[PDB]
Amino acid sequence: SHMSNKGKKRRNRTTFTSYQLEELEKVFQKTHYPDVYAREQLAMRTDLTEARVQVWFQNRRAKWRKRERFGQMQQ
Repeated sequence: SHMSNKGKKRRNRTTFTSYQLEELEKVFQKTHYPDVYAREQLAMRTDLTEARVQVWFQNRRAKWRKRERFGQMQQ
């Protein structure tokens, strides 16, 4: 991430929707690592493929890596 993502996407604003981000976050907060079977179960429920489950969790854990400890409302 260094002055990246300059390719302006006209195809769809948000790749995900409200219900998809519900299911994705619920799996993420119970376990930051979904196994091969948990990938498939999450995929059929969210209407996404395993490839889209890869992109979400790898990007999401990247932000999660920076332990900030900024305040009492989620460190």
